[PDB]
Amino acid sequence: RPNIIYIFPDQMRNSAMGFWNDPAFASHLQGKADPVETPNLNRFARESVVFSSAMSNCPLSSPHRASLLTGMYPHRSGVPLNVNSRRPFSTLRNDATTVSDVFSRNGYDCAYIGKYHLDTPRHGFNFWYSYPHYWDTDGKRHDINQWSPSHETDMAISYLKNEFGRRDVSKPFFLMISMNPPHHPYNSFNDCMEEDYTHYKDRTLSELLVRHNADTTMEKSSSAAYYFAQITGVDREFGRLLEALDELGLSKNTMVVFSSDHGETMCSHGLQDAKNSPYIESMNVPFLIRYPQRLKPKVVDYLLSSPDIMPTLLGLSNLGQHIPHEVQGTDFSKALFSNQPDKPLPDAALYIRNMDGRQKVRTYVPVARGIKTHRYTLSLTVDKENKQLKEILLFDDLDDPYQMNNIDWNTRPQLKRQLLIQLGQLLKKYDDPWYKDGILKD
Repeated sequence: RPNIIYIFPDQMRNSAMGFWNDPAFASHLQGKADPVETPNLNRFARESVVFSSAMSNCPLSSPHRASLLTGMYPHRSGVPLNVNSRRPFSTLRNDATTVSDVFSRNGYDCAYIGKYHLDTPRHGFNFWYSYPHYWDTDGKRHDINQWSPSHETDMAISYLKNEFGRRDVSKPFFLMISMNPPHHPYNSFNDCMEEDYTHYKDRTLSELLVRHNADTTMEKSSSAAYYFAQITGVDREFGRLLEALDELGLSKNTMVVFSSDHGETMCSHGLQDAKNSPYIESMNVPFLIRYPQRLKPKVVDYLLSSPDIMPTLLGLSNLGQHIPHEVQGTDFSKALFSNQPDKPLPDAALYIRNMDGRQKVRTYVPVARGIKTHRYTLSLTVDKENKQLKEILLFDDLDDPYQMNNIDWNTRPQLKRQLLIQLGQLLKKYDDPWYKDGILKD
């Protein structure tokens, strides 16, 4: 029955949403909220289920998208590394059953808009508009200089109104929108609309970077206003979509999910090249579900993972009996619908980091694995050539939200037992390469 709109911008961390500053929400976000302007997401959060601890296990664009569409982790999804010609083996498995595959096979219209690029140089999607370079359902190339989130919202809205007859309105739809603001140039503020930047000019770095781990002396620190301004612009475009949903008869019977592929530390821990790291600024992503008829507005601390989105989506659409059987994710629909009447709710989520070994790269090395629980963060890194322990990251995220006190785990052996058992259980339950190769049998 229900329509589904899944909107996810790039590089938006969970802390960068204004309503995390309010008393009814702040106690659930790890650390201080970002001083960002997101009025539409603010109103949206009060009518939706807000996930405080949704995680991107592999905090990279391509691995998350593969895990989002397949409900499986980067070793089973086929994308453990960022999709690139120089890693031909990293690609969405053609013989995989995606979330759109199930929906389209169950009488849905399926539309994808934005950055895809999960194939090295469709899956039931009737409507295709990939991302200065866009491609139609026909293969038509469209070069438009309009700010990319604006153009993708326009195409999303026209699809919703059926302005051009690209969908059968007598069917439900599953519309995926990946909003792609342009950080590829960074430096110059050109890729920003005045309407959104105007909130962050005349703001000091101390006013912009409010998280205690933020290095306010970097060259990247001048980009903070740029980063927040595009988030504001994406929220503004998200509000346009919500108003469009209201002007049609769609708001009451549409499940609207807002998320992101990964976060952005943004000078947290003084991090240049701020991507693919176990820090909460890089792993915690937004996750909000507005299901007006079937979901009551609340805040949940579920450890949601990328492979968990597809089964949960299918479950929330009364399609829980059609989830493919090698889908490793967890269906949170029964927990979201009812009043906590289930036991096997995940206690921790995986963190995955891999890299290449060249000569043109055909294999990847599982150099880092870890778990994020309700209270703790653990991440273990090993040598590339000899899988021996190289680094240990342990943070008490309740007392150290900004992850500034790397606890030595030998000082707390009781916690070391708990977390190492949990990491092993997670690594085997999903059959991680750290299990195939038995990495760190220690």
